[PDB]
Amino acid sequence: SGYSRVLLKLGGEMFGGGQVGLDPDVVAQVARQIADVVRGGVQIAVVIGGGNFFRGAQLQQLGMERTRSDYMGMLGTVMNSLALQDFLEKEGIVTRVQTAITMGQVAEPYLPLRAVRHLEKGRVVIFGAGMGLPYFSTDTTAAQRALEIGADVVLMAKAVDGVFAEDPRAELLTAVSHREVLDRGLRVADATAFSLCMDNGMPILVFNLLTDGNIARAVRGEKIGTLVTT
Amino acid sequence: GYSRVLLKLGGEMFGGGQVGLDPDVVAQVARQIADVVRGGVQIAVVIGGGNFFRGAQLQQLGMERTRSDYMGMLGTVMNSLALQDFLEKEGIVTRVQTAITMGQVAEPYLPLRAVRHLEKGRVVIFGAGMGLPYFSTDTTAAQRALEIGADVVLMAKAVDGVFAEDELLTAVSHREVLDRGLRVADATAFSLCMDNGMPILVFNLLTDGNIARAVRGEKIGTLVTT
Amino acid sequence: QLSGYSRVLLKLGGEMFGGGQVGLDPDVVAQVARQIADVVRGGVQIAVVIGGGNFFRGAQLQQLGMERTRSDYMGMLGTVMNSLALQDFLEKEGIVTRVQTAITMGQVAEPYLPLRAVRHLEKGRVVIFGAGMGLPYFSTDTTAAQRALEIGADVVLMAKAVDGVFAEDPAELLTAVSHREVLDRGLRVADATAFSLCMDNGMPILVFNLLTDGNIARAVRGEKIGTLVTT
Amino acid sequence: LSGYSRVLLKLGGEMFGGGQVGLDPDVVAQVARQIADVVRGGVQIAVVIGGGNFAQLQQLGMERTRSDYMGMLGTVMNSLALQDFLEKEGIVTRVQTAITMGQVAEPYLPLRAVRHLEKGRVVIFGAGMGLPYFSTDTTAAQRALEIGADVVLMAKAVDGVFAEPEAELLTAVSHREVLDRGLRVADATAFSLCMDNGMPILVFNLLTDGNIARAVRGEKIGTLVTT
Amino acid sequence: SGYSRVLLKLGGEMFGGGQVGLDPDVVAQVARQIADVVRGGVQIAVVIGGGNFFRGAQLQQLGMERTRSDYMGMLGTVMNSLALQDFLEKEGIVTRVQTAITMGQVAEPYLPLRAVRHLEKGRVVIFGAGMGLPYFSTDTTAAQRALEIGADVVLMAKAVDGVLTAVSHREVLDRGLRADATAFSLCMDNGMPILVFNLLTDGNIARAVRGEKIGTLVTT
Amino acid sequence: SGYSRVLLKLGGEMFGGGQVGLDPDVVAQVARQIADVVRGGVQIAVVIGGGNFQLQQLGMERTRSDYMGMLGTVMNSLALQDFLEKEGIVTRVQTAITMGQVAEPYLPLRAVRHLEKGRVVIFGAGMGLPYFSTDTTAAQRALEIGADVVLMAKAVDGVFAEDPRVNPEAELLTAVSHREVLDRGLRVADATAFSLCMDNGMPILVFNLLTDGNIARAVRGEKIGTLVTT
Ligand SMILES: Nc1nc2c(ncn2[C@@H]2O[C@H](COP(=O)(O)OP(=O)(O)OP(=O)(O)O)[C@@H](O)[C@H]2O)c(=O)[nH]1
Ligand SMILES: Nc1nc2c(ncn2[C@@H]2O[C@H](COP(=O)(O)OP(=O)(O)OP(=O)(O)O)[C@@H](O)[C@H]2O)c(=O)[nH]1
Ligand SMILES: Nc1nc2c(ncn2[C@@H]2O[C@H](COP(=O)(O)OP(=O)(O)OP(=O)(O)O)[C@@H](O)[C@H]2O)c(=O)[nH]1
Ligand SMILES: Nc1nc2c(ncn2[C@@H]2O[C@H](COP(=O)(O)OP(=O)(O)OP(=O)(O)O)[C@@H](O)[C@H]2O)c(=O)[nH]1
Ligand SMILES: Nc1nc2c(ncn2[C@@H]2O[C@H](COP(=O)(O)OP(=O)(O)OP(=O)(O)O)[C@@H](O)[C@H]2O)c(=O)[nH]1
Ligand SMILES: Nc1nc2c(ncn2[C@@H]2O[C@H](COP(=O)(O)OP(=O)(O)OP(=O)(O)O)[C@@H](O)[C@H]2O)c(=O)[nH]1
Ligand SMILES: O=c1ccn([C@@H]2O[C@H](COP(=O)(O)OP(=O)(O)O)[C@@H](O)[C@H]2O)c(=O)[nH]1
Repeated sequence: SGYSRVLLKLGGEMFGGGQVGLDPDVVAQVARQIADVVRGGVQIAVVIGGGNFFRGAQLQQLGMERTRSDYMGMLGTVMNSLALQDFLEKEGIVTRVQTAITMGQVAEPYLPLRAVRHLEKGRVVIFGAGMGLPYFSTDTTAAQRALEIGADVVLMAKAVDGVFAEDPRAELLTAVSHREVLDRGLRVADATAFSLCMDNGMPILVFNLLTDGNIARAVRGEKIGTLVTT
Repeated sequence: GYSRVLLKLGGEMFGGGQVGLDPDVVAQVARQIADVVRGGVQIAVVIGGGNFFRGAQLQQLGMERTRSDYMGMLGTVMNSLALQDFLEKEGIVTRVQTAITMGQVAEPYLPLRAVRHLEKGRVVIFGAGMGLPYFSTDTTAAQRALEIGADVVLMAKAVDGVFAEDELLTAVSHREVLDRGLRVADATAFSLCMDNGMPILVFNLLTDGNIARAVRGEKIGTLVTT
Repeated sequence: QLSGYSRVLLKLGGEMFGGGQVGLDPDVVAQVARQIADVVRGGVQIAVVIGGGNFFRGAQLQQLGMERTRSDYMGMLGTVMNSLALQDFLEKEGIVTRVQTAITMGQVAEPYLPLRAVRHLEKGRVVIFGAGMGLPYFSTDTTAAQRALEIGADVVLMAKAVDGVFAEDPAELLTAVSHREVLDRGLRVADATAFSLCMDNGMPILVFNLLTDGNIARAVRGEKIGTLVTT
Repeated sequence: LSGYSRVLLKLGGEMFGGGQVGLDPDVVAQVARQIADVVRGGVQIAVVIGGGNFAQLQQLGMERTRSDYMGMLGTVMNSLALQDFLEKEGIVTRVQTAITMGQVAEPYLPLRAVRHLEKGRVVIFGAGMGLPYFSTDTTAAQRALEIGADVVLMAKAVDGVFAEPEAELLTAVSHREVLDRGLRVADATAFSLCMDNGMPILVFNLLTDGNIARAVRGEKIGTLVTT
Repeated sequence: SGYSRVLLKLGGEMFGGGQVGLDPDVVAQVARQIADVVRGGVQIAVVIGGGNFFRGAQLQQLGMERTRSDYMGMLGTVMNSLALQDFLEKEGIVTRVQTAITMGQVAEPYLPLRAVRHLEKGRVVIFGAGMGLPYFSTDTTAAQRALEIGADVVLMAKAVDGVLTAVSHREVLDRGLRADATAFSLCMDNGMPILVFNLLTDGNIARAVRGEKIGTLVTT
Repeated sequence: SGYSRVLLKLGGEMFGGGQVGLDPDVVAQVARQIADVVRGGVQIAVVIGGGNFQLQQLGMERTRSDYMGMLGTVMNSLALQDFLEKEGIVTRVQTAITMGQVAEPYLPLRAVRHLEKGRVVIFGAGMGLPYFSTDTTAAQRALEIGADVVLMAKAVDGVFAEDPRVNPEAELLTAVSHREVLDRGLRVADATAFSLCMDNGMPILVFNLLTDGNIARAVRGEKIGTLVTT
């Protein structure tokens, strides 16, 4: 008894897989995994970060205002999205990109009602350029997009396949509540992103995506990673 | 003293409420923002839109949350346009920037523009929230305050401050508000402020001179710093 | 060739929305949604223009000291409040409804694209034209006229608080008059500018009381109630 | 002499080609020179042109709506032509269009339009009001009101409005009177707009050079409809 | 052979006669020709010039900025586009008008991905307002749009039958044969074919789209 | 006989130095060179390429690849803007693709206005059209603003008289005509961009920005690089 639609959050750093820019192998793994989800019947939107595109940084510890570096990140996210679109399309998966800041020529504008329409036709929707606002993390973009599209859950792709009870200098939980996560003293996401989720009862699912087969199992409701709930 | 502030108000303040828009309150409020400005302070303002909803009928009655949100955002703009007029009448040059671009109605959201407006000695009213549902006016206020590099978020309430808990407190840390166990603002709004170290001063605007009291550094309503 | 009107611009006043008072009384809105729904189900095409008196004219605020242009936009914003409310209710009636705003408000609704509004109509969806025409110094009645024109409406339906146009300010109720006859028998106020626009393009106007349940349906049916203004 | 701080001049598009299709460079230079007379006299001036110089199309099929958009685009071409000729006469001019058209011209923004007028620039408003079924007359009205104009100058081809042998030209008439039988100074919509707002209209003969400058000083020119 | 999809470039200077303005007997006759091409199952995009609304080059001679001229031309091309659209719709051909300068409800934004979608639905697409940029000819707009919609050939409508029946891109450079230089380079660098043919002689469009030996082909 | 306003073209590759992304040494160096020119009273607009962020040789469709590049050029612009500003120079970025908060709309008349106030204008996002080089974007914008010259930064300080693959021991030019460039196979810019310039009498000056003082020499009218004039 799993999920009908989900929002998947990838960090920008993932796409470069250390180092800077795009490792087209990594992005291939991800497209392939996202396809398994589509074919499994489930509807998926993706929110990607933009970290892979500066050293770094470097830019900030080095002069740049947060405001400007956030806009650079947003532009990064949109490069990430177009690359992913392309790998998904060669995978047979029809994909659309909507950008928070409207970039007429490059992609579609952010219109959640049209996005839902896309999902309902078995298209992946990718959400680029965050929320178009400095001071919000990708996590927070993820939470809010999951809400707008009415996602059943926000799938958080980490490198750790769950959430450890206490730092291991230890077993990772399978399922904890929102209050438990906050109430001494864990860290699933950025606090702001977590607040949005908590105040709206959005389930978060922390898991490793690059472990082949994870996401298709996750979306079947198959107890992988750590499910935050209430 | 505070050099530049974000003043936040719930839409219901503009109701003197009562529902809708009371002009003597808008007048009163523009009169006092006018004093703060003539004093040399820079002021960005953020108003909610709650005063145009009868309590919460249609939200209850079955409106999509997203559609309520947008109705509220339209509310904010109606309040913004109103305040603009009463300030201009008060002699003070006022711009309205909307998160939702509404061509002729107001300027678009341009943070660098807004700062340049402020340093030219104008008021900037930020309207339509952030154009994004599932976010409150307090969150709009926080983000806007961070963008424009404001010293504090002033939260004009119809209460003297923050208590514990209906014993009005006077100074607390951000950390201290979480651990037990207060409500200064929206959960999501508070986090944004805290994750960035942004001060928040909660005071009663209903007693005259309180905004002036607040900005010039007088103590106080409840200040929250970390 | 079918009977009554095929597509129709329904002009609804904002005060009637309303109460009563400032803002929105959902019972009124819900009642109006249901009547519109019945008419739509039978395959009449309806586009709606809503007023803003429950929030602001005008016009009004100009007198009060406020800047006219600013005040007009507040009124137009008020009409988008109403437009979203009516949308929510029509939906709950099982009627697909689209709001097009004259002032693009990206996230909030669709832009004003009239050829697309007509496509909506052809698919059996109601379209609510909000934000007026987006042009200060104009009223919603003129919006109603203009929009009727763009979408090739058969008639403007003026749903007022009284049952038609009377000969002289109050009887009698005139069932049928000319656009010209209105200025000849000086039968203000249906809004001169809005009226002139309909007169210059031979756009029929039916003025009728919406407060009597079932009256919209009668209007649409080519049934003789209120006042039909032609030309 | 009374006279006007700020005015809106309305021109029919057909005049610009007069009377061949497209643009007559003499006529446009003649119009520019009169407008420069107005800015020389220290009066602020906004202009609204029609687009008829570029509806037999309706005759053989075309939707009125689509024909109207065609005209709207014509008005912008006319606006651009007049701007150019004004710039030659040393007059700084901006064009704002009702429908935003990006790099071709400024968006329509009344408060910025008056900021230009205050700086002594000419503003030209194009693309009607961006909506079919409205006349150029009506656009002129609506724009005049938005920019807080003192009058709408209707450039016309006759000296004004008569009671006609030879008889008297009407120097000054009330709105109520024009209406109360039975003259057209603008179309009913345009005229209605002005009357509900107390907006004067001055119908005059642009063809005689010196006239608009005489009008704006407050000299007795043409037919003033007050108000 | 055939062409599955083709971009047809029309000089504005033919929608008038010219004389100056719009000649409906010429626009209607062009709609007619395009309608056959559509009915016969080909997908076609149109790029139109704006020169029929100018009086010689009177304005440019009198000191008009190119910038401002080119902008006048663009608005010209939108005028022609809407005329053609109208005449095509009267022929039962569903037609959409995309403008490089976005123009609200006058016509659609330039969005080549939906252009291709309109095409796939049988619709005709007319591109107006050039590329929304001065210093670029109609030929260049023709080339680029041809490239963006993945067209098979640029059909260059002319008053002369061709240039000669078939050549390469380099041969044209070598010999010195005459489209606009900058336009031609865009096509050469992407191997885009160009068919210069005489739109005037009737039925000549329906010939080209069936791969028939007509005019001049600049396939490399 | 110096120049009053100039359009400086900068290759993306430049900014990488010569790895992926942004080297804040290379950009600081470029910023100062430009700051020397502005302080001098000369007016300068800048057009930046996007290479620093091969993939089309991986299936990526041309159109989409071009947009990747354009997005890169906006990143570069914002980076240069940050360095110019900290060099004391007020600078505005205009993007061919409209990006709300990120930069300005492309609006040349407004750009000229910025140049007259002694501000630098950086033109980002190419011309928002696929199938068009950076050189072409520079040629077009140069003409839009009424530039005197396109300044064309290359690490080789000139144009060879013959292709070095035909004559290994060529040999730099100092001055040539546009025709002289055309007949032959001289190598100034790509074909499309050179046509724009030649047909409009736009001079192009090829020179090496990275040796200090070189741009200052160029704008003053000193004999520097290769100058193509008709
Ligand atoms: N609705 C709307 N109004 C605008 C916009 N941009 C400028 N304005 C208005 O234009 C008017 C004049 O201001 P600007 O032209 O921007 O010039 P400024 O930066 O304010 O400086 P000044 O020249 O002293 O006026 C003001 O009333 C602004 O509100 C806009 O994008 N939308
Ligand atoms: N993203 C974006 N930023 C803008 C836009 N317009 C102005 N800005 C920014 O706003 C800030 C202040 O500029 P303005 O108040 O608009 O006036 P300005 O033209 O930049 O400066 P002056 O002409 O001297 O008054 C600048 O730092 C600009 O970067 C815009 O349309 N988009
Ligand atoms: N807020 C807003 N919503 C829009 C806008 N454009 C489309 N939508 C919404 O997107 C949803 C999906 O429909 P669309 O993608 O517009 O196309 P459609 O023709 O209405 O739907 P189909 O019948 O599938 O063709 C509808 O609810 C529209 O109202 C817009 O510009 N703003
Ligand atoms: N195409 C187009 N041009 C614009 C737009 N906004 C401004 N411009 C042009 O830019 C040039 C310079 O004007 P601005 O930078 O806006 O400032 P300004 O109005 O000249 O104000 P001051 O120079 O301080 O008097 C003028 O030629 C304007 O017409 C626009 O939105 N579109
Ligand atoms: N001017 C302008 N017209 C538009 C725009 N979008 C759509 N239209 C018009 O609206 C009508 C198309 O309706 P759509 O529903 O969007 O067309 P579609 O993609 O085939 O889907 P359906 O018509 O719903 O079956 C046509 O007349 C279009 O020309 C726009 O952005 N600008
Ligand atoms: N760049 C860009 N592409 C767009 C935009 N809107 C639609 N498209 C593209 O146009 C192509 C066809 O889209 P549409 O014409 O809207 O059709 P659709 O919405 O996908 O849905 P159907 O045609 O009903 O199946 C897609 O590849 C879209 O990405 C836009 O705003 N910007
Ligand atoms: O095109 C329009 C449409 C309406 N409005 C404003 O919106 C207000 C409310 O509309 P209206 O007066 O028609 O409301 P109603 O009388 O129908 O309740 C008007 O008073 C105007 O101020 C406007 O300025 N232009």
